[PDB]
Amino acid sequence: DNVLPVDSDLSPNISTNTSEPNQFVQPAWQIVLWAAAYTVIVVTSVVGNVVVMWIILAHKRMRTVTNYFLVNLAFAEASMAAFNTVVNFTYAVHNEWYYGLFYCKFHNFFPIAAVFASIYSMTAVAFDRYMAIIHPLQPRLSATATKVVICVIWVLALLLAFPQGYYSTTETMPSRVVCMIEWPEHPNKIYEKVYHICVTVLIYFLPLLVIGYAYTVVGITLWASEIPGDSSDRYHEQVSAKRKVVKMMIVVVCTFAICWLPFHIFFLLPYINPDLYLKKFIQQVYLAIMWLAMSSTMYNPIIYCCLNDRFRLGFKHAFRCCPFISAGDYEGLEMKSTRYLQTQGSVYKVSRLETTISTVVGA
Amino acid sequence: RPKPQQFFGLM
Repeated sequence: DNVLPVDSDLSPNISTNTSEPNQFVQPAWQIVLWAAAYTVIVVTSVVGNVVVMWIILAHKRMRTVTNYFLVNLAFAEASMAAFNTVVNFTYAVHNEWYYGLFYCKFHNFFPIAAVFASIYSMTAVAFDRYMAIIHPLQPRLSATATKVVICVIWVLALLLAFPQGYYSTTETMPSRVVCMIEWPEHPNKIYEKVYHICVTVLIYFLPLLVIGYAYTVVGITLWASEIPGDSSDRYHEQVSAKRKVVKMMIVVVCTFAICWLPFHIFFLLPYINPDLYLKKFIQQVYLAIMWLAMSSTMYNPIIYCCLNDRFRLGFKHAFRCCPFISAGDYEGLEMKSTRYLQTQGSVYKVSRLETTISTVVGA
Repeated sequence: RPKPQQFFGLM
């Protein structure tokens, strides 16, 4: 059933993804279809993620530790839109890996790093949520640490992403020109088999479990129920506000799992039964999921807008060059003081709370 | 029993 590519070479038709078009694998139009999907994605992913990164940096008020983690996520998405999607697009219209083996490596490595980093960052977010809920004590926490933490996630991400570059597994996806870890063969010199189990479980699965677990602990504490006003089942507006953040974080995770999980499952199943067909082992299946994972890059900016008024209002401030932020503003801390932005609403040295300075702000 | 990758086969 299999050749180096997913299709059988009953005919001599099969040709290397590096050398020629893969038109035999799927209809040519399907190639343009995937190319089309990528092109549109590039626009959305770039604009949305840039907006997120831009807005939080631009608006002084949105400086939360969580915001730091989100920039990290946004950054990971940006790399996808700039780095990975572009190559994936070129290939698609070419119908194969014009770039050749070196590039397959470059292209797989960066995209792999992006996926690993995302799930790992989501875990940090989960843990931080747990910490915020149980121990509101603000001082046990530092912005500086967050940067350190973010860097750490990247380091671990490299731990999986980089070793394939080290003599380890390698390869292109079903129709593909997307490159990923070598699930198909057990290229012995390469020691593929070991790498495969290790990577999925350690990088994707374990972090998924932790996020799930941390999620459960949060269940006892702040839950979905949150009354819009501070009053009612909320003990302080800040407490009531936080519940909003947690819910978005939950949705962010959910969307993440839905997008990626199918790929990871297919990752493993072919590992167990390579050279065979799953329900059907084909170009189409592997392809659909990996490209689907790419869509994730776009979803987070949408969730933010829908999910939180603060970003929504603050973003709008950014969109219209001037303030022009009608629509009711944040009606809370657009900024703590009032409106928030680089300028405009976010007044220098935003106000402080408590005789002492409760939040590390107004420093 | 997938066929082995051929270096020469690659163009």
